[PDB]
Amino acid sequence: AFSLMTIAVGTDYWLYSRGVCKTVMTHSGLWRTCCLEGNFKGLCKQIDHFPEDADYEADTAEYFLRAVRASSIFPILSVILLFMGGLCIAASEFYKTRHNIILSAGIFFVSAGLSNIIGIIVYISANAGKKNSYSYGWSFYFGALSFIIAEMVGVLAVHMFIDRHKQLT
Amino acid sequence: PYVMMKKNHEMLEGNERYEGYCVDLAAEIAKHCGFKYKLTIVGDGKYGARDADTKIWNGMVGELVYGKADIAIAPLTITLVREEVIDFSKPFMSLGISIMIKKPQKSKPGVFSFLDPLAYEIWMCIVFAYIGVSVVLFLVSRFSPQSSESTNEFGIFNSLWFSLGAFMQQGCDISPRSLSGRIVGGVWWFFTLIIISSYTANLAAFLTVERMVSPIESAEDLSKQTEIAYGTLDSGSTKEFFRRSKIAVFDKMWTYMRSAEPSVFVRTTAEGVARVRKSKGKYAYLLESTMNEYIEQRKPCDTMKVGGNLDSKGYGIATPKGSSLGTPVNLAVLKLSEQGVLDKLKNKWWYDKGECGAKDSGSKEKTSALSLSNVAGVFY
Amino acid sequence: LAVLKLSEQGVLDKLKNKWWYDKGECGAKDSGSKEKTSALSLSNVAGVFYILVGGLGLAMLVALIEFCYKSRLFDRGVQMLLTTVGAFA
Amino acid sequence: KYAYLLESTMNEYIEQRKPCDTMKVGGNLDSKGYGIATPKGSSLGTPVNLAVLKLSEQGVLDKLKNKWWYDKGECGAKDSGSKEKTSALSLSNVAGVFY
Amino acid sequence: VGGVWWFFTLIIISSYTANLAAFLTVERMVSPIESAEDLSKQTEIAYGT
Amino acid sequence: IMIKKPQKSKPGVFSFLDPLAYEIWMCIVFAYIGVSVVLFLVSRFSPQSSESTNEFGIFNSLWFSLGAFMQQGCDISPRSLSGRI
Ligand SMILES: NS(=O)(=O)c1cc2c(cc1Cl)N[C@H]([C@H]1C[C@H]3C=C[C@@H]1C3)NS2(=O)=O
Ligand SMILES: N[C@@H](CCC(=O)O)C(=O)O
Repeated sequence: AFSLMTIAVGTDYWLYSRGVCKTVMTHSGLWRTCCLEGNFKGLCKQIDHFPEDADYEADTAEYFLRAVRASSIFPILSVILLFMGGLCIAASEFYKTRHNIILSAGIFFVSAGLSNIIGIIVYISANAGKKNSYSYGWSFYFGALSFIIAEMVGVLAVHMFIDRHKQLT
Repeated sequence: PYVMMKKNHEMLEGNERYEGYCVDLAAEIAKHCGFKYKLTIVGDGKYGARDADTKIWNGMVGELVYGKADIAIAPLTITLVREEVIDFSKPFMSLGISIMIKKPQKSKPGVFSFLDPLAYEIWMCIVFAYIGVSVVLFLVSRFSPQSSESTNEFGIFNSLWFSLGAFMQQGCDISPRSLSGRIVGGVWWFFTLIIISSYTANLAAFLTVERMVSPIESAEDLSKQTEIAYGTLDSGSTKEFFRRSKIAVFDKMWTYMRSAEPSVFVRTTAEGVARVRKSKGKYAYLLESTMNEYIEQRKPCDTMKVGGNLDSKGYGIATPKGSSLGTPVNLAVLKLSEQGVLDKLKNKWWYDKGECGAKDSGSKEKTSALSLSNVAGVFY
Repeated sequence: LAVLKLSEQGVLDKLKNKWWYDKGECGAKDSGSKEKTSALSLSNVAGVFYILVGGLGLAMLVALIEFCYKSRLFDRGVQMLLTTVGAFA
Repeated sequence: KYAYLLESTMNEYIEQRKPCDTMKVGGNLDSKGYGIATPKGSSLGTPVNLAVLKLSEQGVLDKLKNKWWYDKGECGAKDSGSKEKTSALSLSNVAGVFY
Repeated sequence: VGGVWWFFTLIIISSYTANLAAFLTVERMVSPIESAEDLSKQTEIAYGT
Repeated sequence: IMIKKPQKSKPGVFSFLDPLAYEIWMCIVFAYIGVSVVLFLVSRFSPQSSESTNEFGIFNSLWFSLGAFMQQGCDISPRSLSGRI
């Protein structure tokens, strides 16, 4: 689940739609949008939160949704909590018989999905608002799979911790 | 379908070459009147409306003025300006000006149309919310306190079953008992209140206004659209009908026919049929009533007749003025009307070429019972 | 007199809408003539998803702060006092 | 128990005019036309032949048709289709559920 | 079995209650006989000329 | 006067609570706290099988009333004549 997300953060075929590539189909992403089927092909441009005919002024709803989107703080927090969850798994072998790092791991794997699920929403909600017949590619389905795999680790981290304190019982 | 050549027209020659409505009509005239006929197609291709100041109406009527042809068993509008130069008989069909447009292509069938009032992103994010709440409701309900943590019935698979029971509105026998477990079950109850009622409200909306309509289906609707341009047949009486306009909406139509970018006219009605199909909903064509219903019965059924007839004119068998042959032909029109032959000949060419088979009378009712084809997905 | 003629037949009514509106290109007058029903998009309903993840954030947090409390209203004589201050306020 | 046959412009004039308690169903079985009649060989035949085509092309016969069938009779149902109103349930609407 | 039949219930009930007000207040005409062919096949009525 | 168009307004984040005005959402929560405290007070009147038979504490009566409002009922039912009202 860590390897699926770090690919999906790095790769840039999250969105296939009709858009420009230098300032018609696109290899869009969180940071670098690219292009295919054109005279240009692969001349990737770092996307910007443009105000030119966006016409948002003191819109605290629209500005905060796009500033979180331009920062992508929720998919990045979905990485940082997920690696610290993996650091707790590595600290289950070493510093053993503490038994509370197994509880501590399952919190980070579940909260990585909570960071992931709202990171899905702030990507989709900031997107619409035309880009007709858009496609979500397979980078987005990596993070969709990075949601479900990270949960079952947080599932099995709890079920080991169940057996740890049933051993203490 | 008035006169069009056979499929083996290159093999045959003479009067046996041509077929159509008028060819069947010309057979029935001489059967009752008692002559022998010979068919001559005009070299023009235009029906023969007003001349370019030359006054010899270029078309059928110029062949009637010149004495080259004896009778005109042909689609030819009985209007005032044609009456002053040649003779007409009584009409054999009644027809009006009609607007012909493209199909709306708003049909949209489906097999999984029950998943339609929410988008694909939401039905995805419901499942992500379903799994995410079910594991949080588990991870809350199973900590360190027989054992007092065994009192809870909330395993993960019971947590999968509780979150489904709240979302499907059915409820469950188990319910959370701790303060931390009633928070996760309480917010998911607020989630399934809005999301399910967004489904039940919008599925009422997709089951009231699911219909195919055209927004320009009236006369005044077509007059006001600069987006949907409109023209008619060049060198015809329909074009002459808008030259002498009277009514204010008809004068409004004559303004856009002059200031047309580009020129909206076509040389033949079928070229105007082909122009609407290439325009794909952004251009309309005004042609005849009996011509429009014949276009509906042909391939590929991508046109439709909107609105009633603008006027009520007719087609008549025409002779040049002062011809002795034509007065029993006037009786011959009244005979074929009386013995139902003009109905039966119209019953011939408008029935057998009904390859389209729609017979779209329409259902203006809005209270339609749900067919099994609407909701066959949930049975699958 | 000619202006008073034209105003009474309605020519100036006919001239003003013809030059202002018909020569103009804005079709906002017939954009509202048709109405549609669409599917709910996620941009329409996302606050309920925001409360839900915010509700799961509170749900995991209360289970954690109570658990560290156990690992490491109340006292009747003062709950009468809180009632009196409550009854006064 | 009695279905009467007559001409088309009669049946539209009956149904538009009050008490408006008949209905025009179907189309025209045989299509025919009223014609202004003159004696045979009259000098007053040929301008009559031209005068009907004058009124039809200019739109007078259309203007005469929209005038007369609207002026005399108007049953209210012919223009009441646009109005939509809501009402309460009645017990007659749901009575088999009680049964 | 219970999970799918619940999803069957949620669609069929919501398709039932979508327009239940209009189907109890239909206000439609019967239109018994028309187009002279049903007149040819239903002779309980009398004709007139 | 000439201005530029509003060009449209997006529905907000919390647009789901637009069919009811903000007076009603205050009065529903006031009806929520009002019913929950009464339903606790009705069922506990000092009749162990005495005073402990009813499950309806204050925290259960919060959970029954929010259960009854969100259309997913809970296990506990009042089981008394003044409680079932
Ligand atoms: N409705 S139609 O075009 O099929 C149609 C129209 C007409 C037909 C026959 C048909 Cl099939 N014949 C009539 C005829 C009957 C007498 C009155 C007018 C001529 C002589 N003319 S019409 O009224 O123009
Ligand atoms: N039959 C018509 C064809 C041309 C038109 O429709 O204007 C005529 O000759 O007048």
